[PDB]
Parts: sequence; C-alpha cells; structure tokens
Amino acid sequence: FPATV
Amino acid sequence: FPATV
Amino acid sequence: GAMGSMERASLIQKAKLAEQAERYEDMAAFMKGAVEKGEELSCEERNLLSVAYKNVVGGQRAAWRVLSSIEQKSNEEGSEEKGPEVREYREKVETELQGVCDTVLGLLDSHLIKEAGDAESRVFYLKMKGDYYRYLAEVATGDDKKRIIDSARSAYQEAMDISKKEMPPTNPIRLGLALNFSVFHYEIANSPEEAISLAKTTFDEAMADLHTLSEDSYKDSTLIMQLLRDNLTLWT
Amino acid sequence: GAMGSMERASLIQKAKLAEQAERYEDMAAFMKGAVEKGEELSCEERNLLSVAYKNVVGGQRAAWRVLSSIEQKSNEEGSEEKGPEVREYREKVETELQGVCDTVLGLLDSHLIKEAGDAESRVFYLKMKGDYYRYLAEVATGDDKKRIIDSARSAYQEAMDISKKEMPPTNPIRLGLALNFSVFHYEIANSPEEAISLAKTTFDEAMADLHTLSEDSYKDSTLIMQLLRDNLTLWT
Ligand SMILES: [Ca+2]
Ligand SMILES: [Ca+2]
Ligand SMILES: [Ca+2]
Ligand SMILES: [Ca+2]
Ligand SMILES: [Ca+2]
Ligand SMILES: [Ca+2]
Ligand SMILES: [Ca+2]
Ligand SMILES: [Ca+2]
Ligand SMILES: [Cl-]
Ligand SMILES: [Cl-]
Repeated sequence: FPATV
Repeated sequence: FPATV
Repeated sequence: GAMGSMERASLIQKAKLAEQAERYEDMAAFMKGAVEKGEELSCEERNLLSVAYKNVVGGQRAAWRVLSSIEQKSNEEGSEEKGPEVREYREKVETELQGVCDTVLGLLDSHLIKEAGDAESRVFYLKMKGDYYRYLAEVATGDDKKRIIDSARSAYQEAMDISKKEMPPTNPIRLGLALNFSVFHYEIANSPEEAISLAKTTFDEAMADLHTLSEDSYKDSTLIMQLLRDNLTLWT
Repeated sequence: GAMGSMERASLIQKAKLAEQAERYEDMAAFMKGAVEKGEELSCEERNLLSVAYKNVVGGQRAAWRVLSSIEQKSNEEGSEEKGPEVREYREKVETELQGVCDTVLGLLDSHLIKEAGDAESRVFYLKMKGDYYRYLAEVATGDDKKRIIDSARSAYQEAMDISKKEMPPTNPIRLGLALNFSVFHYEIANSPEEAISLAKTTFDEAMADLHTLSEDSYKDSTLIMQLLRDNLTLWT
C-alpha cells in the first residue's frame, strides 16, 4: 500500500 | 519480563 | 455524552496517557469528549484527535482487508461452500469501520470545520474530512459509492486551494495533504497520472523552498518529501 | 448471551477468522459464546479460547504497566502535582483487566473444569485458572491479595499433580504449566529459589525423555524447553 499521513 | 505461554 | 461529566483538561490529559499506553480506542473516546465541549482545538489537541482515530480506523482497515481477501478466495472457481460466516463477519467489521468514519465526520461537521478560520486549522480538518470519506470509499460498493468519492474529492480540493494560497510549499500540513490526495487519485479515483503529477509537482516545489528553513523545519519537510518519493517509486 | 442466537460451529468459524484478522476482542467474544453453548471443547477449540483471552489480557497488562510506572513517578520526591487523572485512568484499565480475568475464571467455573475428565483437558483448564488468578495478583494491593495468590497457587498445584501422574515429562502442556508456575513463584510468590528449582528439574526431566519423540514432537518440546532455559538465564 502507498504511504499516507 | 520472563517467558510464559 | 459519556464524557460529559469530565473536565476538558482531564480528557486531554487522559488522551495523552492513553497514547503512551497504546490504548487508541480510549484515546479516541477522550478526544471525542474534548471536542464535544464545544471549544476550538489547539494544534496539539487536533494532533491528538487525528492520531487516535487514525490508529483505530487503521486497525479496522487492516482487518477488513484480511477478511475481504478471504471472502474473495471463497468465491473463486473450485472453492468449497463454507456458508454465510465470512461475509457476515466482513460485514460486521465493515459496519464498525463505517461507524468510526461517521463519528469523525460528525465531529468535523459539528462544529470543528465551521469554526476553523485560520488556514492551518481549516486545512487540517478538511484533510481529515477527505481522508475519512476516502476510507468510506475503500469499502463502498453500492449506489452511493460515486457520491462518497465526490465528497472526498471536494474536501481535499478545498483544502488544496487554501493551502496553495496561504501556506508555503514546505509546510508539513500542505505536504501531507498533497501526499494523501495523490493516493486518493491513484487508489480511489482511478487517476494514476494525476496522482503521479501531483506527487512530483509537490516534491519539486518543496525542494525549491527548503533553503528558507531552520534545521528542525527542514527535518520535518524532508521526511514527508521522502514519502512522496517513495510513492513515486512504487508507481513508476 | 449476545451470541445466543449464533450456531456453535459459526462461532468457532468466526473465531478463526478473527484470529487471522488480529481481532482478538472479537475472537474472545466468539469463543465465550461457544463455551456458553454448554458442550465440552475440543483441543483445537480450547486453543482458540486461550489464544483469544491471552492476547486481550496481554494488551491490558502492558497498558497497566505503562500507567503504573507513570503513577509511581508522579509520587516521587520533587514531582509536580498533576491531579487525580493518572490514578483514575490506571484504575479504569485495571478494572477492565479484572473484568476480563473474572470472565475467563467464570467460564472455567461454569462449567469447563468440572466436565473435564481427561488429563490433557483438565490440566489445560487448571493452568488457565492459575494464569488468570496470577494476572489478578499482579494488580492486587488490598486485603484479598493473599487469597488471590493462594487461589493461583492451588490451581497450579492441582494441575502439576495431575500432569506428573498422567503425562510424559516432554508433554507440551506439562512443560508450559511448569514454565508458568515457575514464573508465579519468582514474580508473585517471592520464591525465586523455588522458581529456579522447578525450571531446572522440568528442563532436565524433559531432556531425558526426548529420545522417545518424533521429529515434530521433538520440535514442540524443545521450543518450550528453550523458554525454561531463557528464564533460568535471566534469573541466574
Ligand atoms: Ca469545565
Ligand atoms: Ca456493508
Ligand atoms: Ca475560529
Ligand atoms: Ca501563511
Ligand atoms: Ca445448534
Ligand atoms: Ca482497583
Ligand atoms: Ca467430560
Ligand atoms: Ca497419559
Ligand atoms: Cl459476525
Ligand atoms: Cl478514566
């Protein structure tokens, strides 16, 4: 999964 | 802490 | 609510304790109580709110993905019938996840967003609104999926518009907003070229403004820039 | 209860799904429901029960320890007064932990232990009884602490007596019982010499019986023996 903050 | 199962 | 009898300051104190103890459901309940006191949140307080719910919904999302994968396998060619239990349990977790998202969206709508006038606060809450609609979109399959996606998009877009007018390109909130909106484009909106363009433009514009920053601000901005680069590497 | 309308087999199926999803509170609720159906549990089913509650109480214990440490620091010389909130929140977590322990002990008393006639089942449940009284003892400070300790001791001792008569010295349940009872002696009963003697005798008697075992049984027994050795290394 891609990075999120 | 010591090991328990 | 449940927390109506506890002082605002005590709720905040206990949210911080719950964080230290990794009791994120408790942390979220304390911060819900604090929001429902009706006063605006400080920067530190809005961070406590976001951390608490991020961790609660994050665990739900991970569990949902496990169960969804099992369910998908159960529906393949050659799979033995096992009854309604996988679907029922995936549905249970899904409903809990949707409830948490609805809770956060409710706090934002009653009344955090409307009383947030400073750019930093307003953008922070609008990013949250986009994020929690995005999480609803991840599990949506019915006649409201389009509308959920559009709600996420609209919130992110308003946040982007404010952030570009009012914040420097290195500002961490601006960077994190762009990171997440780019993921929305890739994973939810079926727009990988938009996702890539946004991540690259954001990275580049930040790079050009790093010279203005202190050592500590530089550390924060570069850390988020590395997440943009990580996504670009995944996608290209 | 809450699970009264769900089939026993569906509760078991869903406990296994909840395990895969790392949803241990759900797993525990499903297995409580299964126990309350009134039938005896298979080996696999008793393992699901134990895993679920171990993980729930394990998280509570870790949180309690964090909060207790903060509380102890708040009571030192030179510590600024911060009000009742640390104690209140430690008390909240403690009460939740005690409730989970009471729930498990209740299942064992109504009616798992009394219907367990085979040595392997009876020992398994008596070990659980000792473990959950031990967890109550870890947080006990009042006029019942002695009685809680004695309840743990009594359960472990009955389990030990059966295990020595009815099970080989390499049996995993026997080994794990001894491991935990040895920790009870060291950490709860203020008897480190008893703890050390029990761990060493258990290890040695197992070592002498390994020759009787298959490759797979050998792997299980040696893994637990290594935990005995790890504790001995910590204590000597
Ligand atoms: Ca007040
Ligand atoms: Ca649904
Ligand atoms: Ca305002
Ligand atoms: Ca500005
Ligand atoms: Ca039935
Ligand atoms: Ca207490
Ligand atoms: Ca029986
Ligand atoms: Ca035997
Ligand atoms: Cl269910
Ligand atoms: Cl509390």
